Amino acid sequence: EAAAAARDESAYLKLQEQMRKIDADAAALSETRTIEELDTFKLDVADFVTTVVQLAEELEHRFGRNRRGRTEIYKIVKEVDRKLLDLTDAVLAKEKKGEDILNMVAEIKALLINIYK
Repeated sequence: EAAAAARDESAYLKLQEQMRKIDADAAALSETRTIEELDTFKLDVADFVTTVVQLAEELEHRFGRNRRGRTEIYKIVKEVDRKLLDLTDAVLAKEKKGEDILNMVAEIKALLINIYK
C-alpha cells in the first residue's frame, strides 16, 4: 500500500485539485454566457470555502496549529461572496463579453489562494 500523508496534509493536497476544476470552469464561463453554469460555480466555491474554513476550525481544535485567527479568515470569505454575486449581475446584464467574465473569476482565485495557505 502506498504511504499515507497526515490528515492535515491529505486535505491540503485535494483542495489544490478542487481549484483546477474552478480554473476549468473559469474557461467555460469565458467560453459561454449561460448563467446555469454560474449557478453551480457559486455553490462549488462554497464547498471549497467550507472545507477550508472547517479545516481551519479543526487546526485550532485538534493539532493546535492555526496560521491565522478566525476573524482574518472570515474577512476573506465575505469578499469572495461579493465577486460571485457581482459576476451574476454581469451575466444578467444585457451586454457582456468573454474577457469581462474571466477578469471577475481571476480575482476570485486570489481570494481562495490566501485561505488555502
